[PDB]
Amino acid sequence: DQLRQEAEQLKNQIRDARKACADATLSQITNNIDPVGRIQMRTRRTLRGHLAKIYAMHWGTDSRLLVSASQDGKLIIWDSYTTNKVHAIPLRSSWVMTCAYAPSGNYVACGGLDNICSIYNLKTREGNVRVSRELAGHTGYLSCCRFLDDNQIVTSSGDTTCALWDIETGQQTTTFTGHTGDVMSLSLAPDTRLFVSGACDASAKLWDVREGMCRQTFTGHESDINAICFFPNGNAFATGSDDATCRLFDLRADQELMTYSHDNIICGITSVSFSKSGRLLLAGYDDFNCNVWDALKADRAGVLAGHDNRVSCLGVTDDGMAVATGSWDSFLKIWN
Amino acid sequence: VQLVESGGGLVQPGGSRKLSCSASGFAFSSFGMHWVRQAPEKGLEWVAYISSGSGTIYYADTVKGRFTISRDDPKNTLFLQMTSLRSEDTAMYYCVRSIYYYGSSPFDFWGQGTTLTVSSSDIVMTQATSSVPVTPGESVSISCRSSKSLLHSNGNTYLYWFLQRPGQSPQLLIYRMSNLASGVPDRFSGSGSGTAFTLTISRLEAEDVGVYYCMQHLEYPLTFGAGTKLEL
Amino acid sequence: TLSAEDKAAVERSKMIDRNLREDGEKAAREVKLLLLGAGESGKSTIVKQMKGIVETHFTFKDLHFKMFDVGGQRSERKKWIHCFEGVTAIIFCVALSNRMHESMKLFDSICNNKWFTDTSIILFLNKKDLFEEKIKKSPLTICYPEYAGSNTYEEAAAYIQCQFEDLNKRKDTKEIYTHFTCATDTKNVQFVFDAVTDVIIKNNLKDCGLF
Amino acid sequence: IAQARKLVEQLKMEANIDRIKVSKAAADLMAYCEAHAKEDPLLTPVPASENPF
Amino acid sequence: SWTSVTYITVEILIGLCAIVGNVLVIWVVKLNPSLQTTTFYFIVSLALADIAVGVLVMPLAIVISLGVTIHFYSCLFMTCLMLIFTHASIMSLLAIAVDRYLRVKLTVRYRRVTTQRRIWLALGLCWLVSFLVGLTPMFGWNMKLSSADENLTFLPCRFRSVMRMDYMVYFSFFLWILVPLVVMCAIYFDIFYIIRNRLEFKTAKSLLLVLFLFALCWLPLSIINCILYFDGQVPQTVLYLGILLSHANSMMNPIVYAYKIKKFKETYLLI
Ligand SMILES: CNc1ncnc2c1ncn2[C@@H]1O[C@H](CO)[C@@H](O)[C@H]1O
Repeated sequence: DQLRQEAEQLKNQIRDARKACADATLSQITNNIDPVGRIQMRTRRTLRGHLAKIYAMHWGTDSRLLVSASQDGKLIIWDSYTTNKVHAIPLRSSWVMTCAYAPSGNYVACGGLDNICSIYNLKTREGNVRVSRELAGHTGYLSCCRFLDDNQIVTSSGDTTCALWDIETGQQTTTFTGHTGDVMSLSLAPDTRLFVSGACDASAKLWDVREGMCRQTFTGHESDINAICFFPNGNAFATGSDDATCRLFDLRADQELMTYSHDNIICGITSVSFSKSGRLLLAGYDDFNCNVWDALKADRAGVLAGHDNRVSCLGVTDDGMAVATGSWDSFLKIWN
Repeated sequence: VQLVESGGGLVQPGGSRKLSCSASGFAFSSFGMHWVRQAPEKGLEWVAYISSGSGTIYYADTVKGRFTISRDDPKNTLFLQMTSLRSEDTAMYYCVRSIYYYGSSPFDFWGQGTTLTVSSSDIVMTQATSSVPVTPGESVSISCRSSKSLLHSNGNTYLYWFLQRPGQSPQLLIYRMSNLASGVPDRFSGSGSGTAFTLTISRLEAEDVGVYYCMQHLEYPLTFGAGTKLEL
Repeated sequence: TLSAEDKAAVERSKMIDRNLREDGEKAAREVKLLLLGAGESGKSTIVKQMKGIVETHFTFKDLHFKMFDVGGQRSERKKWIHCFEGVTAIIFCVALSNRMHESMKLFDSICNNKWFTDTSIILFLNKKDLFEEKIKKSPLTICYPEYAGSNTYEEAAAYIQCQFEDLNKRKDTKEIYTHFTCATDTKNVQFVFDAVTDVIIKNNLKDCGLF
Repeated sequence: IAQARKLVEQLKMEANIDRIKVSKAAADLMAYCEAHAKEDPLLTPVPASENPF
Repeated sequence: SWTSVTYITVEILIGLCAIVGNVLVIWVVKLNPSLQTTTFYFIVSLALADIAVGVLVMPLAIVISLGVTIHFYSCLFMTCLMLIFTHASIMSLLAIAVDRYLRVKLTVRYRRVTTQRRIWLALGLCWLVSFLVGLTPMFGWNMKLSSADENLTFLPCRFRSVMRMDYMVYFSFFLWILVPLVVMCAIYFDIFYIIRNRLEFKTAKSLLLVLFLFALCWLPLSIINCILYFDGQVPQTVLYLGILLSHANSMMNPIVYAYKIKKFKETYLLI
């Protein structure tokens, strides 16, 4: 054989060289660094009003406004500072799995099992919120979506692919393929020039938004990936999985850097988020709690067990003042 | 967005009437509608306020116990029923929309007004002048003073800035402090501190002539200024 | 201590709370039924017979049912079955006419599955005009050697029904309601109505501890 | 024949990368999360006065 | 005497048990938001009623027994305090029963007819009728209405010296203790009949336990009073026994109502 032999020998030799040139793990270089202690955080605000499971939640860029979607087919925009409901958007499909808040603050994006990314305009002259656009073309369910700008958004899908759209035209500018399983989460880089996405094929990968080419792929995993997020500098990313482990990868070494697992943890991770410093990795599990992990020591730096149901979504403000956590118990909680 | 008033006319003292604000082109149902008035070449004067949901109705001391404000959300129509009308109730009355949430502009749109003629504690704000000659291209600086500190514990200095052009209803320039409204040219700017407040205009144009008004929203009743006129 | 604007914000929040509560109530009087099964198992036939994700809202005897057909999701990754908790029932459609082994493994999957531990399932063999003619070709031993019964419709059909029922290893909590009557008769919905009524009554009793 | 040719081409593209050793990557994250620590409320909480919540 | 010491001891122990049990029920209900629905609303109402029947009615009974010289009206007040609290517990039991009956017989329409507003309105009506029934005696029916000594102002406090026997029998027992027992009986019997016809001895066991305990604890003292009012005599020991039985139902209710819901059991065992 030549094509099979070529593929096998390539993969083997690249991976062997990567392993050989690997110097040390994340923990090996930070052993001298002192820990953070116990991250004891209190529920400062509790957002009541959602009457079903909360699936997605995204902070606004002002670090004061929130948007959350519930299984009840409702997208609530909250004023976290006073828990003062700013907007209530009735979604067209009640099966919504992702939320995004536009960096400018004029738009919010949502969607789910309807295979459509709906974009709603907040700053209208009529005093209400309306459906600005609907992006269609994905075949599998809508896993995640993130605004690049006021007119350019990126989406992941069960279509085993991703899509870069142009909101004005409504057509998908680029289609990113290469995954073999359902793509469950995408994170946008701070400079909005790349992104990373994990799929049900138990693999993650870095995709370039401009060239539409598959820049890199990362493996070393047992189960599917349900959550992914960038380090605040866009030089790494953490993934969460049904494996009951969270893994931190670097996009330059091309190798997994650190593992975030504990023996007593038996269920998967639903959501992943980073501290403003990238010093605390917050992970929502199916154990009805949220764990704070020392991103450099891999130890559990605390817990947020104020919810009596799985912590479906996490989120950290842009200023790092508070953490929003949404669970299936129909409550969002802000912690500080 | 469209707010059209009606019901004006000439009324003898001791009569009663009902000003109507047949709004159109926006969600009047979820909007807190205010009632303002301007007496003949004397200035703007707040009349009343009704919040979204009719849960809060406020009246000016002049119309406190006399006149009422009614909402009709399903029909998108504000109302002001005036019971006893003295000779001081002669003025052109404006219907204004106002929405209150973090970051909102609470006086974005004014109506065109309707005229009413009649036969024959509160914060005080003063406008230093009433007429200022200027030519196009020369920057202008209007100013006004207030009694208390409009700066609340929120950090919001609830001072507003409207401009009324000749022969047309007032238009909102600023809504807290330099926070330019939607559709206003970027040249207009605001500033101030506590009691002394200023509005700056760079590269004045022919459409910038009129009366500048500074109002406060920190406490009710809402009090406007005399009105600083710009000449050319 | 509230400013002139914060009090109106609180009023707006309260009005929104009222609207959210009154719409959640409207959403809680609705019976959610998942529709599952293999292709050409009558899923298309049932959705028409019934009075991306395709939602069919129908009212029967004052009960408002949202039947969600998710056969459109071409990724068979069950990464959304957890979204269907709380559904009153799963309507599983299978066709007698080794596809049967495929259906059996699917039924075992949906029944054994933990998101659906207690969710009673409404098994269906809707059609009955082509389920008998093809039993004269050969007995239920084309791919099922274990059967030793009469090669007639009632005997074989009953055997298949029982073998699929046997895949319930958790009757303690959930129940299976099986249907055979021909799809042509419009009783497919009535049987769904009875089964959901039974499931709801038992959910109520199992909630006060009486059960 | 091209069906696997494109797959092997993708593998080759994944191969030719400016590989930066893992220990180098760890140091960069350590430096970044150390330089942004004094201004991380969730890690070093603000006094109640300034705390918006 | 030995009888007095024992009566005091049993009463204090039973009250302490009731308070601990009901407080545990409330702690369990509030800890888990999953347990905050209509059935749990009725259950927590019963729990508060029992905490009151154990915190005030226990010391108040002991004090009524010691018979200190404490003014006619202070004694009448203590008696009317014990009435408003006990009748509240009985009314909470009746409410739990009516809710169960509605669930079975309204079928699906039940959640469309039972909303939070009507639930708080019914629980409130129950407590209001309890307060009305208990405080009624201070407004006419009391022993002072028969006393020719309107000048007896300070007296040793004896239950039979302030509360007329004819009120505790015709009004308290026959209307707010027996009527709840008969209606709960009919409700549970019809529920079992329907559930059997539709589906089961587990349900029958639970319903019988409930009716048995309530009748086992509230009928004793009631019959004692009824006999004392028809000029019948009863040993003091028997009086102590009836009072202790009532205040023991107060503590038994948590174990035979809240512990039969699987969710509650799981939560309690976790805690
Ligand atoms: C002769 N009758 C009695 N003697 C003493 N306590 C009695 C009583 N009849 C009722 N009680 C008390 O009154 C309350 C209502 O029956 C109970 O809590 C008992 O403590």
